[PDB]
Formats: sequence, structure tokens, C-alpha cells
Amino acid sequence: NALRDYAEARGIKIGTCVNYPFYNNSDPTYNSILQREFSMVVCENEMKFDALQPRQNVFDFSKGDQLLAFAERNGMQMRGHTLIWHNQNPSWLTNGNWNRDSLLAVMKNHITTVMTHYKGKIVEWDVANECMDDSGNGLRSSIWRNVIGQDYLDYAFRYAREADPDALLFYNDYNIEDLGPKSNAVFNMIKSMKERGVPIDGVGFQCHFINGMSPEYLASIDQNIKRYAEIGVIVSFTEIDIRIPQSENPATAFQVQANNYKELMKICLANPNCNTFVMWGFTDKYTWIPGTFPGYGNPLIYDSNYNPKPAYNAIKEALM
Repeated sequence: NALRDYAEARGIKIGTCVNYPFYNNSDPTYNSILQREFSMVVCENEMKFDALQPRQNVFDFSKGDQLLAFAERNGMQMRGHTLIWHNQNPSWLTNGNWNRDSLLAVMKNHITTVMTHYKGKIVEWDVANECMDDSGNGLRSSIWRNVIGQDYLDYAFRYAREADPDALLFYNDYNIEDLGPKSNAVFNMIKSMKERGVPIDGVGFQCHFINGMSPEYLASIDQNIKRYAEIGVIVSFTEIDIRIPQSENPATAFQVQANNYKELMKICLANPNCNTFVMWGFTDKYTWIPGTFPGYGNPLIYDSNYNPKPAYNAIKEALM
């Protein structure tokens, strides 16, 4: 009767990022729900560049190996998040003296060392994360973009494919789910990469949405998934959360949130190239939402006291 049982029956993996209390065992209830309801896990912060390579050529696999061991004894798959990003880079990198050639070497060593340590054990990898400018006009300026040049992502994907040829490689971003300018910029980027022989398998829709999604908005996400299928690309929902304005009445806002979660799951079930449904946490107790969007909160399927919210049953109903 767990969410993972109904999901498995439908050929969908349902997952969540794992928050910090998991590691130090400070929240037993958190761990008991985690091992019971989900079939997929992702590291919230422990596999980012600064965590994995804190000093030049020094790799810390402790937390990632601890999560993988837990996943394996619980019959769960794991997503790798994330190799190349403009945020959370260690000081030795951001303050170093680089040129195109020396930075490409650092990129290749990071990608190869991390992926070979987990070779064949991680099914989907977010190779690159949030690299498109919010305007949709082109790539965002970052240490990788500015130093290497406009083709830096072609190298990241090639290096990744060489490191683990069995891993599905993803480009992950936010505000690319509909048919707006940023979404169109990412689709054309991925379509072009494939036409030039760059190995890219999927696109990760972060799904950081606001409560009260309209049917037309939801309809545009479905059409966007279909155009990716036409170019042979798979889609994963990677960091789903549905934020609620602090001022909305909780009781009725939770009902709207439940319907939005239900509709998202129906879109996943209707598209053969979209079979991964990962939420950015599962209890309102632990969430990055308030810090990035002050005034918003309660974005998940269990409340702060671990009582399932209407959204939990709504997802279970869509799966049935």
C-alpha cells in the first residue's frame, strides 16, 4: 500500500531528495517514512562540486556512499546531482587562475573520478544544472562558460558518456516545463546538441511550481513533453514542490495543492518518455522554499508533524 508499490505497478519511479537529518540520525520518523514510501533517492547537497572535491584532487565520497548503501538495501535507485553548475563551487576553483585548456582538464578529472566511483550504480545523472539564462537568450555567465567558451557543455556530456556509458545523461533546469522563451531555448539547445553528435539522453524539469496551476499551464507541459519525445529525449520531473503563499487559508490551499500534484502525476502516466517523478523533499518540516521565496511555504506531501496532507492521497489515487 505504499506510494512506491502503486508507482512500481505503473512502471514509474517515485522519489525524493534526502535532507540532512538522514545522515546523523536525528529524526527517526524521517528515516522510517523514507525507507517505506519511495523507490528513488537523490542527494540534496552532498554530491555537489564543493562537497565532492573540497580541495584540489581530494575527493570525499563518504556521504554519497552512505546514501547508496541505504538505497541498495532498500531496493531503491539513485539519481546523481550534479556535476557542472555555476553555484556551490569550492574556493580553490573559483579563485584559481585558469584558461580554456586547464579548466577543461579540471572538468574532465572531476567528471571521470566521480562517475567511475559510482559506475553502473546511478541510473540518471544531472550532468549540467541551470546553465540557461532566465531570459532564454543564451547560456548564463559562469566560471565554466566564461573561461572555456560557448561549447563547454559539449565537453561535459562527452566526458560523462566516456566515464559511464550506461548512465542516462540529463540537462536539468527550472522554468523550462511550459512552451515559453526559456523552454524553447533549452529545447533548441538539446535538439542542436543531438544533431551534432553530443551524447545527451534526457531533460530534467525541476518543477518548482506555485500553488494553483491552471489547466492551460498543465496542458502546455504535456505538449512540451511530446516535442521532446519527437527528438528521442526522455523527461524526468526532478525537484517537484508546489509552494503556497503564507497568507492563503491552509485548509483550502492544501486541497488545491493536492489537485495540482494529482494532475502532474497524470501527465507523467500519460507520456511513455516520462517515468521519473521526484519531489524536493517529502515533509514541510525540511524545505528550501522559505529561504528562496520568502512569504511561501508548506510545499510537500506530509506536514511538519508527519501527517499525510491531501496531496499524498491524491497522488495515490492518480496511480490507481
